[PDB]
Amino acid sequence: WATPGHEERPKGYFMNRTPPAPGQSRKWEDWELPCYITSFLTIVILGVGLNAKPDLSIETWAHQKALERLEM
Amino acid sequence: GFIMEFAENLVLRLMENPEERDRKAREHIYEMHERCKKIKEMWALPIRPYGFWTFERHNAQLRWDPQISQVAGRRDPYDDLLEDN
Ligand SMILES: CCCCCCCCCCCCCCCCCCCC(=O)O[C@H](COC(=O)CCCCCCCCCCCCCC)COP(=O)(O)OCCN
Repeated sequence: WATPGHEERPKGYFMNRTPPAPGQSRKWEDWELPCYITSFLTIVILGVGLNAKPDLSIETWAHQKALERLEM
Repeated sequence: GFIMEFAENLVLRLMENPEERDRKAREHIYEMHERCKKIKEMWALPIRPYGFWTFERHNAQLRWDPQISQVAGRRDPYDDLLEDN
């Protein structure tokens, strides 16, 4: 509450990887880029591909043909 | 422009003609069934053809012996007797 507290940093290390010394990068893993780029491409192609694809199917075609036919 | 206005017609170009697909499907079925009937007919052929010996390659002696029946060792006994005159 009023007191600020203790434990300056949360306990434990994320992914058990020890933090590198200041001023140095994380030294990305040899597969890190090839698999992260794969994930990025998959996410984007699913996001823009499954939605920009035409909504052609048998549900919508049957919907249109049922609306047009029920009137008679 | 923006992303979707281009991804839309990109996907539309990527997709194919369904009329061509249906025509090719019905065609392929037609010629595949015709060829199936042809192979079924072909498997019905017996190993030994009806003619067999009638074939010219399977005689090899009706046109070889006549030109040999004049050599010594194959003549009818009544050939050398009256050949002198
Ligand atoms: C720890 C960080 C994790 C970050 C993950 C993202 C952060 C959000 C976390 C929440 C979890 C989200 C999981 C996706 C839930 C999607 C629910 C809505 C999906 C949906 O029905 O809409 C569809 C959208 O397609 C799409 O575009 C969906 C794209 C989803 C991509 C997910 C890639 C997973 C790949 C796994 C492969 C496994 C293969 C197994 C066979 C198309 O809807 P529509 O039919 O109306 O069409 C529209 C025509 N206008």
